[PDB]
Amino acid sequence: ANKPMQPITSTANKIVWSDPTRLSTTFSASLLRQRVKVGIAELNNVSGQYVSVYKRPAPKPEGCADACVIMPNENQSIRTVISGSAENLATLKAEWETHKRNVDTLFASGNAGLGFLDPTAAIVSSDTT
Amino acid sequence: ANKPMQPITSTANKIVWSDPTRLSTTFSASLLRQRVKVGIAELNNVSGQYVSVYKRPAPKPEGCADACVIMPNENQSIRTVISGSAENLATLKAEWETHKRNVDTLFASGNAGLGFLDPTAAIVSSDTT
Amino acid sequence: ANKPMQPITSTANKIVWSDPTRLSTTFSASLLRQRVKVGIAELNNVSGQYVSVYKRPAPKPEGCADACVIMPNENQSIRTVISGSAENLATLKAEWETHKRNVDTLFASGNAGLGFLDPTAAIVSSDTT
Amino acid sequence: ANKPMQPITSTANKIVWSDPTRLSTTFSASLLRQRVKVGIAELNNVSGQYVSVYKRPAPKPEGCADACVIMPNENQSIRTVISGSAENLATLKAEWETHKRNVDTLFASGNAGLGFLDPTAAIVSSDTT
Amino acid sequence: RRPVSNGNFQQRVKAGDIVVAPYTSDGKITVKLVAGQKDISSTPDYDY
Repeated sequence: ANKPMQPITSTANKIVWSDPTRLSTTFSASLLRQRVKVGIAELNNVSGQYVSVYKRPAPKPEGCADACVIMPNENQSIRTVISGSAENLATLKAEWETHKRNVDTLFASGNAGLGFLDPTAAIVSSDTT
Repeated sequence: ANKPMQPITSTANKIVWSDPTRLSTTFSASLLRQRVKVGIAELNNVSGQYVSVYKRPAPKPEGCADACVIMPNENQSIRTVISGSAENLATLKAEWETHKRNVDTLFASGNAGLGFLDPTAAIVSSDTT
Repeated sequence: ANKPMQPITSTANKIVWSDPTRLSTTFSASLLRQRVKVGIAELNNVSGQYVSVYKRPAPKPEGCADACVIMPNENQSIRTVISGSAENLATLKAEWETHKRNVDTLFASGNAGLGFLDPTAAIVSSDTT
Repeated sequence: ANKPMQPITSTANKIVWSDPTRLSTTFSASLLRQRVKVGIAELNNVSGQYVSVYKRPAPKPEGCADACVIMPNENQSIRTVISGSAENLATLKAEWETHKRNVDTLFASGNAGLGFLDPTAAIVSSDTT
Repeated sequence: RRPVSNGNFQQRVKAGDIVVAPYTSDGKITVKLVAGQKDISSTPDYDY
C-alpha cells in the first residue's frame, strides 16, 4: 500500500494533508463555492485547486548504490483546477476522466514529459459517438 | 473511444486541438523548458500546462422554454500543470497516478464537486510501504 | 481523579481548553511549523508553545476566616516552549523527559521557586554512559 | 548512568551548567523577584526562566553509518518559565505537576511533535474531585 | 441553515447589479406532551 496522510490545516475550504513520516510530501485541496450569474440564469460555481508537492531528491548518477550520499532535493508540483456547475457535476466527471486519458496518452504514454510534444498523437473527445 | 478531435495550431511550444463537429471543445498543451541549478549540477525542468475547455449550456428551466431559446454556455474548463526534472520523469509518472487517486478518491468518488470537503477522505502518497 | 476540560476555541494553529466549572484556568497550546536549511539539507522545524494559566487567590494571612475573602486575585502562569526538528522527535522526547527531572531538581525538590539558587544541585544531561 | 553537569557561569540571577565532555549542551536558570502590593497584602513574585538547549547533529541518511559523514547540527531548545507568588508555592507544584502530564499526553504520548493537533486529547486540570 | 455566497456580491452591487439568493435561517421546532389524568369511572356520591 501507500502511506496515508493526515490533515494539517483543516478548514471549511482548505484541507492540507502531509505524510507523517515525510513532512515534505504534501497534498492540499482548496475549494471555493460561489453563486454566479452568466446570462438569464443563476448557476453555482465550484472551483477546486488540487496541488500535490513532492520534494524529490536529485537522481542518483549512473549506477552506484553507495550509501550515505545526499543530493539536493527538487520540487515536483502538480496542480489542477476544476471549474463548473454542481448541476453539471455528472457531466463534468466525464470531462475529468477524458481529460485524464488525454493527458496520459500525451504525457504518461507519450514523451511530453521530456519536452517533446507530438502533434500527431491521437487524443479523444468527451462525448461519445 | 469516442470521436477524436484534430489539431488546429501546431507549434514547437503550444499545440491546440478542436473537435471538427464542435470547435468549442479544445485541448491546449503548452510547454516551458528551463535549466535549473539544483546543486553542483544542472537539470532541465519542463512546465507542461494542459487545458481542457468545453462550452456547456445551462440546464433547461424545467422544460418550460425548450425549443430554440438557447441560453448561454458555461465554462467547463480543467487546467493542469506539471513541473519537475526530466531526469526524474519515471518517478514523476508514478506520483501522477497517485495524484489521480487522491483527486478521484475525494472528487470523482466523492462529493467534492458539490463542495463539501471530506476531512476523513483516504489520501495516500506516491511512496509504498 | 482530576477534572478534565474540553476545548473552547480551536484553530489550525491555536487550540484553547478551559474547565467548564472554572473557566479561569486554561491550557492553551499553540504550534508553529517551519522548514529550514542547516547543512544545505531540509529539516522541518516545529515550535510548540504550551501555556497553562490559573487564578487562585489564597495568601490567607494566618488563621482568620469569615470576612477574609476581600483579598485580591493573583495570577499564576506556567509556559513551556518546545522547538526542534520533526525528524528527531524520538531523540527529542528524551530531551523533554530529561528536562523534566532537571527542573524538578531545582523546583520540586529545591526551593528555587522562592527565589533561590543552588549551584550545588545535581543537574544531569540526557546523554547516558 | 546519564552524564551530569556542573556550573560554568555564576551570576546574581543566572546560573548555567554545561557538560565537560560535550560543551554544546547547557542548562540555564535565571530568576527574577519583584515586590508586589495589592489591597492589604504583600506578594513575593518570582519568575524563573529554565532553558535547556542541545546541539544535536542532523539525522544521518538511512541505510548507512559507514565512515563518519558529518551531518550538521541543530539546536533543540526546551525553555519554561514559572510565574507566581512565593507563599502558595507548595500548592503550585501540583499545577506544575499537572502541566507535566498535560503536555506529556499531548506531545510525548501523542504525535503533536510532528504538528498534529488533537482536539480530542484527554487533558485534565490541577483541581481534583 | 443553508447559506449561499453570491460570488463577488460586493463588486456586482458596486457595479449596480441586484443580487438575490435563497436562504434558510436556523429554526427551532418543539412539541410539549403534557400528561393528563382521565376520569375513567365515577359514580358513588355523598352530601356535604
